[PDB]
Amino acid sequence: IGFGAANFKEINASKSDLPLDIQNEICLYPDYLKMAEDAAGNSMFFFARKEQVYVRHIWTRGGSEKEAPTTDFYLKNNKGDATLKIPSVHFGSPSGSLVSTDNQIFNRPYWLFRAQGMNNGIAWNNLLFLTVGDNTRGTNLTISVASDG
Amino acid sequence: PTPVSKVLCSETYVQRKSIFYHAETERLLTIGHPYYPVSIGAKTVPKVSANQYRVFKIQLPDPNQFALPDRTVHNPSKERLVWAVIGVQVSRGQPLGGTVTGHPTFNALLDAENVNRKVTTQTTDDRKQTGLDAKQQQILLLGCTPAEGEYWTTARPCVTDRLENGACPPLELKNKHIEDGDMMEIGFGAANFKEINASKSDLPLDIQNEICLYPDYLKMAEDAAGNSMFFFARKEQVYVRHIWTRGGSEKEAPTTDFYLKNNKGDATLKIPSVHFGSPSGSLVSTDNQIFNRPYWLFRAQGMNNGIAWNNLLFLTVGDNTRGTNLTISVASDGTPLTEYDSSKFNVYHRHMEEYKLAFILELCSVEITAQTVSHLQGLMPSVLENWEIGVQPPTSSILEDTYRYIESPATKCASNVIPAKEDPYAGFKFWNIDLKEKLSLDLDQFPLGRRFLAQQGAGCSTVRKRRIS
Amino acid sequence: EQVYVRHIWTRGGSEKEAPTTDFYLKNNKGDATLKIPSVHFGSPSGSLVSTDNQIFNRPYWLFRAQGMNNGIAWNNLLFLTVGDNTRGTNLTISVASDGTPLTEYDSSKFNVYHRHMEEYKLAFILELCSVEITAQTVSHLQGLMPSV
Amino acid sequence: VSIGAKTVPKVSANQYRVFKIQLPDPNQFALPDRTVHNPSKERLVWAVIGVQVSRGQPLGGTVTGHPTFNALLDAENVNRKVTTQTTDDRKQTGLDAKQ
Amino acid sequence: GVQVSRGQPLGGTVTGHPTFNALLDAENVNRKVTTQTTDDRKQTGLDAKQ
Amino acid sequence: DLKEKLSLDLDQFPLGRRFLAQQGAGCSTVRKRRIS
Amino acid sequence: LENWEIGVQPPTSSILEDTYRYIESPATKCASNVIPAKEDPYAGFKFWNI
Repeated sequence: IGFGAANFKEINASKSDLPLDIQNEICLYPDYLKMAEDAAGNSMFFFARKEQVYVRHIWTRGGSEKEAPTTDFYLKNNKGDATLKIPSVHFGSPSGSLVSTDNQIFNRPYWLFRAQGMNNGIAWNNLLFLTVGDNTRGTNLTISVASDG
Repeated sequence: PTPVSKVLCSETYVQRKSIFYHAETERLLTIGHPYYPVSIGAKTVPKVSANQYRVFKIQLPDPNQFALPDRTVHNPSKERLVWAVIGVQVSRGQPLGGTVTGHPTFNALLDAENVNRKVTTQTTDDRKQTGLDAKQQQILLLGCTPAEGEYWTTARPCVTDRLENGACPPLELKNKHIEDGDMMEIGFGAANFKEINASKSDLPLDIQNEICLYPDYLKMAEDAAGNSMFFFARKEQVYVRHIWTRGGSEKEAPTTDFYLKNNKGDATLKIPSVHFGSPSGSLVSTDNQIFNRPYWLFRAQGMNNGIAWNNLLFLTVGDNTRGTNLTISVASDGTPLTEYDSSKFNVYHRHMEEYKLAFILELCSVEITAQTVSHLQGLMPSVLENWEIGVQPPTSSILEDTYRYIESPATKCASNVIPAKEDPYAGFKFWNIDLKEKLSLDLDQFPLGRRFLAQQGAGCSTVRKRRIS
Repeated sequence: EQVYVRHIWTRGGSEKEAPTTDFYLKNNKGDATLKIPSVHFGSPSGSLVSTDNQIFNRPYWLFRAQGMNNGIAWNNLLFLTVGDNTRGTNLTISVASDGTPLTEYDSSKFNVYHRHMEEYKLAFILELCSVEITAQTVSHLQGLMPSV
Repeated sequence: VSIGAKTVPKVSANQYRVFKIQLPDPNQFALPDRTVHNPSKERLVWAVIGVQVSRGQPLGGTVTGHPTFNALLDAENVNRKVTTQTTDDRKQTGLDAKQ
Repeated sequence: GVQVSRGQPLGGTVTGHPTFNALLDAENVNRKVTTQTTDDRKQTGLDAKQ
Repeated sequence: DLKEKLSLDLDQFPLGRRFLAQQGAGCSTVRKRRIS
Repeated sequence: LENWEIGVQPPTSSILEDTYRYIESPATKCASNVIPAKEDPYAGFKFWNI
């Protein structure tokens, strides 16, 4: 979701840098490069991906700075301060594109005719791995119970 | 015999053997501050941005110095072997997202708003913290010689003197090649801003003080060789997102024939009237990005259909699509903060880009007939040297004088120092990717091989996962 | 060409013609006739431009014109009318009002300049073509054109 | 614009560049043969087959504005009530081109 | 065959009204709804439905 | 003015190859097919 | 042997060079740079030009 992938646990010591759901948890990503290299190809028979995003707002962190832009970039002003103090990190908020009835990749039978590896779909070890993720379908559900019954 | 005066398309004197190779580079990573080089202690931190043309020099293994198990391989003096690219597949490994850039104190007085209060005379400062989304684009181009870019600079003014101190500089176009750490075009005209922004408030902090290049497609399409680019692709969308106004004093306002004065108003207009927009990239997709898509080159756009002259390749690949910055927050004491302070957490800023390169080169023997040999003189001075066809006079037939213990004082001083010879592209610098060993002959083995044979018809793996819906 | 409204504004001129009482219903303590002008013009909006939408650098092979003249350079002359606001973006500049880099940041020291620059190229694939000069055809041109 | 006694052409992004491509007369040229059209039978001309206008510059959007535009109010529902027009109501206005 | 030709510069159509009837909108940080005054009309812009 | 910057060798220029390409008389066919 | 195009590194036409309009404008660079284009040899001396 919008930010680089990392076990944020060691990157956010502030607790204010992530959306509460994602925080303290590890953000993975598909290392397509690795998958395309394995001789076996066991990693993936085939695969599909559709993802759109774009900036929607632009914000600024609020941490003290250990490295400001040198005087060769920042020109001081009257009654101003020698060095810049307010942090200059500009991360944008990730935006999800409008979703359609046609864009979602599902309910669509995938006929596998030739895999991308030397393994055209052989269930070695009588086992299969299905990695399916999409934030398209999901919408949260609210509720409201009386505090007395 | 030296008759020819016009160029001949490279296919005519180039024989194509039917051999193929697969050159796969191991994944490349680089990380660092998005904006400007940082300096902690006595070491540095390369300013690695998402808006810089990564320019690879893929240096090849000289073909003409290989192994020939047979007599069929070209005769030692009739012909020479080289490389010819057929396929290229630049792979970009990172999570998709949009690129943002800003600046601590930008120069924007006011915007396109109708209910905003009236413009206060400019105060000593009007700068503010500014967000500014990148103007999304993607550029890929393969060739023999480095790609050329264009930009605007200030041309020396004439002796004629009607000059003043604030007088505007004359402008002029200039060419240059594209190196490894150059700037992508983000919304503003291309120029070594260094002489255009004397205010330091006119650019996004990352781009400032650096030169913005651009692809001079016009120039590339004119070179006879075509060495400039074998092929190339570009996709870029942008549009205005806000409209702002500079904050500088004006040396030229609209004459009274345009501006109608008002009661108690002022004779001449004083607040500057420059309206530059801020460009925001269109939403990026999983289909728009031009990568991981093997490019089969069947005919180049020049007389050179992919001949690695000088056993060298130039890959100029730039896109701000993949890039997204990475924030961090370390406690200023080393111990998790018990309470929330504005001083305790130090915000760090690291961003990271990753590539991969894959080529399907083929072997190709150029004949060496008096005529064709000659011909290359005008096509290129340098590749002849690799051939070794040119003569070097037998002057080792001059007896120079060696000495023993050239150190002894009575003996000659031997003060003079030999100077090492320069390389063709040593003044300029760029990422250097060596492929001399990471090259092979088994197409089936690699990713881009099957991808190749598949299209060929000789496939153990055909690229089809037909989906009906 | 694409466009669409992006804001909606109102002129500020006195009105010589307001909507009659059959359209405007008066209110308490209000005024008999409407005085504030009611002109609503929208601001033109240019939508996002692409690498594919722009019509250029794309050789146009002319195979049949739309007139009785399939590309004959009568009078050995051609007219190329080409206009597009797609490429263009303005260029700002800032020179110190004294010639020396500013040590402090003033609103008066840097003079904002304006420079914008446009570049073209033209390429044609003309072919040779001989018109016969028979009494009949010769004549014919009298009414087609006086000058050629 | 006008600095000193010289000018500066107002070069905008919204002006029809109209080229007059003047050609080399095809009728007065060197005929090294006889099959070349007879001197009084016919005349040669030019015929365009291909045209390729190349535009070299970085892509982007065009903006234009004005120091004091005439706009009293807009299509907003929570904006305060319209004050009688003052002596002036003009403001600095941004206005993106209609591509 | 029929070919209706429209000769004019392209653009969007706008329409408004001196005093429209709109009390409030879909905004979350807007102050609380004041009881309707004698009048709540305002000058209204309204782009055509192309 | 184009009175002198006019030639007869189609192969030489950018728009020439671009032309011959379509024609079938090609030293450079306009194809850089991309599959994805 | 030169103009004739018999022996040369590149076609004169193939090379792309700048050219401005209104080169007298102070926005633009001065006319002296005009000398870069190949220069007539007898330019030092002068005579009636027909």
